[PDB]
Amino acid sequence: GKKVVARVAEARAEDVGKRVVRVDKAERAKVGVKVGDVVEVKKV
Amino acid sequence: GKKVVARVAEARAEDVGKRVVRVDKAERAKVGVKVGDVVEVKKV
Repeated sequence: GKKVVARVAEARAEDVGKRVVRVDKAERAKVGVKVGDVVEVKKV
Repeated sequence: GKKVVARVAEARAEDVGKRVVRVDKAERAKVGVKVGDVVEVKKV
């Protein structure tokens, strides 16, 4: 299966309407990431 | 390693300033996802 290498970012005003995966504070604590960290996005 | 189960969403105006992973059209084609699809986010 293919996957996307990406970085946690702070959504910008120009990002409205664009496709994103939201990662809230609790989810970030679980994964152990802060803004700027590299993550992998995989299709389920 | 822990991972987050999430869904591709359309960023809202209230999402500005919040942490997201941006997935553009090309990236979505690679992963094979559309808005509404379940994905897994893993820390690298």
